[PDB]
Amino acid sequence: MKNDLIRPNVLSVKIISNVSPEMAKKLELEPHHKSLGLITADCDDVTYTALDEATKAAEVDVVYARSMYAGAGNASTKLAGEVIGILAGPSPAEVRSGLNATLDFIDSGVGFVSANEDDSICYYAQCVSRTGSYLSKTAGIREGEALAYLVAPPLEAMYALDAALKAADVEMCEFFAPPTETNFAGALLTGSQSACKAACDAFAEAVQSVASNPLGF
Amino acid sequence: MKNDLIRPNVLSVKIISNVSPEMAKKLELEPHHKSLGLITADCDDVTYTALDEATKAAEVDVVYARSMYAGAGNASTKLAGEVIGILAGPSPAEVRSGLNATLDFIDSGVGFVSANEDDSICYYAQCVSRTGSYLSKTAGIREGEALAYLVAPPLEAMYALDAALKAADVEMCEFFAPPTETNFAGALLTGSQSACKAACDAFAEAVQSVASNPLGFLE
Amino acid sequence: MKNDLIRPNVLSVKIISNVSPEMAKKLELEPHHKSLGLITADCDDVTYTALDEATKAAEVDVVYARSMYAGAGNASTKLAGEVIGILAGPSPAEVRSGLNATLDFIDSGVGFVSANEDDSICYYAQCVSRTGSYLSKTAGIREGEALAYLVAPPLEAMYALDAALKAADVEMCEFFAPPTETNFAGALLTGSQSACKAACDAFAEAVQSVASNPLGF
Ligand SMILES: [Cl-]
Ligand code: NA
Repeated sequence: MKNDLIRPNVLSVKIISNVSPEMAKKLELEPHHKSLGLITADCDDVTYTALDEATKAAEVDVVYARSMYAGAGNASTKLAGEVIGILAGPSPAEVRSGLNATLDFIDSGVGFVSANEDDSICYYAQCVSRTGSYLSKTAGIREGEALAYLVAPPLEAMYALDAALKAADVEMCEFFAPPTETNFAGALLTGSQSACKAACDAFAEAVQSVASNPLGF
Repeated sequence: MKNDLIRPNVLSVKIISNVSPEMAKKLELEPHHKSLGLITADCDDVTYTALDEATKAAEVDVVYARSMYAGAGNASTKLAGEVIGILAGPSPAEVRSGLNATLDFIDSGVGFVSANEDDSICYYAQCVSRTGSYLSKTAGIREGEALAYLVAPPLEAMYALDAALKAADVEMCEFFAPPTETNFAGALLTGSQSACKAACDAFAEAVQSVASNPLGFLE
Repeated sequence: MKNDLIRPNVLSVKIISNVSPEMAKKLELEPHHKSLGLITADCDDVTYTALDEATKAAEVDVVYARSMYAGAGNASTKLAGEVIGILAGPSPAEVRSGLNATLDFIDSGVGFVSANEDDSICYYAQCVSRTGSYLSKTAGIREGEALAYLVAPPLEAMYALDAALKAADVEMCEFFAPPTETNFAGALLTGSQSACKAACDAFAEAVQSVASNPLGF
């Protein structure tokens, strides 16, 4: 139903101790990256937010983060979901600490939200109050600054991004042009925490507006 | 069955009367582009043709147009379909005129056509007599020149494209290498108006002949 | 069920005589290749192996080979499957021989292997004892050298590639970074035949270990 949280689910997690040099090379790891933490889940942008959160209190870097074509509902295998993320760290223990923070965040109540009665339209309107090292890098902002992380299906997202930019004192940092691999779209916008919150609220309202009257015209 | 029209459907439409400067920049709007029209539908190449037509009937430009991975039948949300298009214009009235022209074209009888009994093979063989500003730029030809707009699933398309090029005095302007995002293939071909139509007819017949005998010499 | 072969299927085959100059140019055909053989199937990496085998038994080159977004299970038309391949040869006779050799290999008992009861996790761990001209070119090795052709879903593949590289005297030749169009991943590894075999065995065991305990870390 409208405003229901879509629960995100972790599907697989593994640690690699002593990654092989060939893989370190293809993954373009830094010399001090000895261990990898691998994770897949059925919701990509939640997982991206969670990996970024893990970087704040552990010595891990997000070295790989990709979404699957056509999303988790079209996955052909059980563990592919719609995202793969890889953390790299100095040891299996520090990687485990990052993975633990990732899982905790994924289960913290964050998630996409339904915009209508049968949950056939959903969006992500997440106020990242202080970025870690991953989203700060991708958005081009300093670690510790705020983002609105806004995602919705393509038309909803273009419409609602415009609404969010008009409603709030925020800047466009990164545009997820439609389609992403999952056939969504959105952006990372930056500003103060209150401005990012105002952008999240406006984005959510606008997606719901489209959902209620898609063909108004 | 064979030759049945696959009806295209519009799923959502919206106008933005005056776009935020931030979005105007990311969408690379022209300075006089104040307003946007957004549309999604369940058939990408028909929508691209329709948007091109809108640039002829109203003072609008196609500023964004992309297809969705694995097509409308695999859409995970209600309005994603398999295409998003964005028209930009000087005011909401011109954008509204462009969107109306787009919707009119989509319901005009143009569409993909079935090639077999259960409609599991389909193709597009559309002769654009006079391109607007969108398909001309996509093909690299002058606005107003003609196009054969040919799309089919990968093997059918490669076979039928080769057949069309032999059948008519046309040149390949843009190759849609398999897979497109929707797992189709095809091309935009140009030439005189009669040659583009001759190519369309040849493309259609060639797709049909594969569809009628998918394993070729293996029976 | 676990260790079942997943049967691959050919969906469409067609021969062209005297390809158009325009299509010959776009496919970068050799001047004397006047004939094309088109094939589609529902399993991409098996078909890529089969096309490479065809180049050993007939005077054909692989000139096109691509996978479809989201795999055969999500195909929207009857003949798209998840792969298109194109063989080129001097005449329909050579192309016909190559297509027959491709079909015979696809029907030879090669295939992805199931890792669980409902065949919702599967992997490919194929030792190519003697490459043809297609996979040797893709891997950057001399024609006739051996390959381990290793494919699995994204997390399984990264984990199991690391296991394969550690288990045998092999080098990574080509990395299929997740996602491929079909939302798989893997690599081509080379070495001696026994080392490629050792890599395949290690890859298969590692994929199975993830399938048996996906969330244990
Ligand atoms: Cl044939
Ligand atoms: Na599907």
